[PDB]
Amino acid sequence: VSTLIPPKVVSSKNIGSAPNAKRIANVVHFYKSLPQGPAPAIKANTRLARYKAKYFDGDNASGKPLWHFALGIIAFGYSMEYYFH
Amino acid sequence: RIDSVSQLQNVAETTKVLFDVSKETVELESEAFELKQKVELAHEAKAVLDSW
Repeated sequence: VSTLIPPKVVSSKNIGSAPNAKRIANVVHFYKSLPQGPAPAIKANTRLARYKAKYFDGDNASGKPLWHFALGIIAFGYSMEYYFH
Repeated sequence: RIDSVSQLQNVAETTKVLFDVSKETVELESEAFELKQKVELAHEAKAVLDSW
């Protein structure tokens, strides 16, 4: 009966659809992400932290300090042998 | 989603012309309607003088 008008009804359409929820998720997801590996805190020491940073990161990740811990029990219990028997 | 929104870049600037020129080309023909009145009148006049 007249010139009907759905070319411009986008302004209040852009809430209900599914990429709108993904869009408002990931524009929030992107800003607080640190850019290029920044603030990783690669240097730390608390009298036991260099042990962790040298041994217990994902780079080395070897169980040989447990060996040393086992050696520590060889340092401990055998000396407890010297304290008991 | 960037591509889907960028499909709607220059729609409004062109559809504000579409709306207006479309309804004008609909509704600027009542002149032709009132011309049709005169056309059918002269049609009847030619028909009856053909009868005479």
